[PDB]
Amino acid sequence: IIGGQKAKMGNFPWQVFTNIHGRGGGALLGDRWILTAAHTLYPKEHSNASLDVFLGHTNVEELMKLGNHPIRRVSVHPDYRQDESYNFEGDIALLELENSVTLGPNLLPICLPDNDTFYDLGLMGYVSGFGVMEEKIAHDLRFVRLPVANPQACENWLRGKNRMDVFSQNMFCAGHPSLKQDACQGDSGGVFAVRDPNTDRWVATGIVSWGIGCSRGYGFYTKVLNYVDWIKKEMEE
Amino acid sequence: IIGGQKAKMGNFPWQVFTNIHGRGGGALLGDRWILTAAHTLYPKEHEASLDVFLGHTNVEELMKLGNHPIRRVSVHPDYRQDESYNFEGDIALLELENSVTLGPNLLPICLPDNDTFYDLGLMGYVSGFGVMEEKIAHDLRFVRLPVANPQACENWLRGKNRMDVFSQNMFCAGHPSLKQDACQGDSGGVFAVRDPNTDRWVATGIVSWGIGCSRGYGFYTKVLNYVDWIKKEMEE
Amino acid sequence: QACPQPKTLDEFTIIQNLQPQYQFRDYFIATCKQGYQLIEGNQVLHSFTAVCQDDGTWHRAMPRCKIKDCGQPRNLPNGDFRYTTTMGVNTYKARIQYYCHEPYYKMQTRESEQGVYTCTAQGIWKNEQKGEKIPRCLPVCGKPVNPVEQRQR
Amino acid sequence: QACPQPKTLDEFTIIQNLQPQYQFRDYFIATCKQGYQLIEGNQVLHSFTAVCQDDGTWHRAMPRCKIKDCGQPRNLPNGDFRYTTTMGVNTYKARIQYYCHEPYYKMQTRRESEQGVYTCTAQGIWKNEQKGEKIPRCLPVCGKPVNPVEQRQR
Repeated sequence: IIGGQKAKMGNFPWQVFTNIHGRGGGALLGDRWILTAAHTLYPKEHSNASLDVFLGHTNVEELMKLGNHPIRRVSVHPDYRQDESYNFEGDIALLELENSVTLGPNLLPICLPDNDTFYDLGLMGYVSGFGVMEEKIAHDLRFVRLPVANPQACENWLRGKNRMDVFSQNMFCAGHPSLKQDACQGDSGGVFAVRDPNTDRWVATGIVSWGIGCSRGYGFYTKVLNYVDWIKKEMEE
Repeated sequence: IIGGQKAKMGNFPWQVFTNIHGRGGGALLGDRWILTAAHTLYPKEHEASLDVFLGHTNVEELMKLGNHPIRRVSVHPDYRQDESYNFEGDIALLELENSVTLGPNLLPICLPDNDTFYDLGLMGYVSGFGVMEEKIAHDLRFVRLPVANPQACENWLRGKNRMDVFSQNMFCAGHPSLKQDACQGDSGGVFAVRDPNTDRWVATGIVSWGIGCSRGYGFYTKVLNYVDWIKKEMEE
Repeated sequence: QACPQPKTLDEFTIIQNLQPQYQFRDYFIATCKQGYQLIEGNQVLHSFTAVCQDDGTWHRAMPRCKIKDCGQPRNLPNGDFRYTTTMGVNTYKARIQYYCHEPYYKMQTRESEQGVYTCTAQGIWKNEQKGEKIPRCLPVCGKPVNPVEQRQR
Repeated sequence: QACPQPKTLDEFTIIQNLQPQYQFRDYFIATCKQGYQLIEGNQVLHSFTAVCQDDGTWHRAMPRCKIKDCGQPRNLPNGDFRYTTTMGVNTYKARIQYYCHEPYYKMQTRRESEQGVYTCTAQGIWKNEQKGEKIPRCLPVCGKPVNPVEQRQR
């Protein structure tokens, strides 16, 4: 996370730390499911990978001490394409814990979204993560607060750069080329989190998915709302 | 039982002893149901606990084994207590509060699945703790009786000017020249046929009614025609 | 010869159809009042019959009816229970109320209030609505206890 | 600021992705081979992570891996079991065969009779290849008296 601040204990109690092919993030759903990005498990470019998953603290060293949480199962969404370099369609996956976690003040799941107003122009949301800072590595969770961006303007920007990346209705974009705040390497798989103004319930509206570089652009996120049925169907127990 | 013999332990392991409005019988189904006659629970005259004993041939030893509490009763909807010459639907089902443990002296009888169990001249057994020709019985007895021609049974009643109901849901066994019959205390026990094709024992009937006891035709609730009802009541 | 008149030992034993005389081959059944069970030594009985033997003696000695005990209530994952009734007493008519570890879990629902379980005549814990099956506590999502922004009166 | 190379205390302990060097903030995970569970003291663990601290010391002492135990097989109402394997041993790969009290009870069926075989599996519970964890069912047999009045003979 660039241009962010240190998270305090209890701020983002759903946040997950993974170390599969490198650092990444996720969000607790229920007491035994982790939502994240599929590219975190099946990377684009490319050593052989363990499902390492730590929960329940903001300090990377304390998270590790609390112990790994073994993954019983993985579901990658059928539309994801590992081999296509500029197409993050369906960049969403689901990890099932072998054992459910006990909930508390520092460990609580995030809700899923139920309507399209979570994606309105200028709605502010939060991205927390253990990813890289502008000039150094992060040893604690950090976060930024970013506006949902006009997807027409995001298109304009990709086009000005002559990029042919898939930018679909199952993705949205946040931040702004003028803003320093963004996700970076290690933040992928974390959620873009919106506090419903009418309800005070926190909701995972997106998953940190892709961009061009890090700061000072638009970031792209998997539109969680469009997979809520698929998520619910995999959690069906 | 009149003109029969002492049963041996194990001969009729489904046999049940009731004492509700007097002495009666039943047969075990599965490990927690008892099939019997409605009129055993709801007699014609009368105008009464459910005491049920199982697992032995000697009445004293049946009682020492101990009563089996009854949780639910199902009498067939067609039984009419208050008419007096009408045993239509004389079938009922007791559910035990606790299932019994099966053993050599305690096993259920099967239900019939076709009409050949009622063929003219087919031999079956009726066991019971009922009264004998000249004494009370203190041990299970049995006789072996032939399935009878329903036309002749009708003829015999027509001969006595009797207006009793003899439906398609009943059959008759025994013969007016035979001494062998069920008697007081035998009602609610089964007519049991050993299938010759199978070696399995089947409750084709339930001792229901007659005109006195010896030397006549005995009438039995036709179990085959209530099998669907038995299974439905057995599945709550 | 006749057998002695049957002999109740406590207020909760019932003798069904008590006879004035009892002779050889006769019997009596003993049961209990709602919520009590037959006991003989340290052993619980499903039923009791006594049989008047040929020598004027009952083949078996009258049992007792003791209050039924439902046992320790089943544990509730991510919850607990409190007694509305004497602390620790798991006998007939005892009452507990299950509850979940709020605000982190919430009791699954649908007619409140009913995490309520009384110890019934059958000697098992039961809820009017639910029956023998215990409640279920479920995760509560999106309600952080130390949130970064939150609404305020 | 380095940590000692990780130390395997038995043949059943696996260290996922062992590193040559281990440094502050790094970590390792210990698991066991199929059938064995992590032990520390006399306590079972679901997982094990050891973090390399800033003084050079692992924050946690390597556990052990010992054979899983499916426990006493569950009781079979109106049946029993016998071991095909060492008597009373309920450890990984142990095998029992359930049976019912015949001829009074009969085991419920369908597949078919490699019948009530349950083996103590990698996951530490008793399972049958067809029915899984659920145990068999012994059902009352009807109409087969042991001392019948007539019966067929050869």
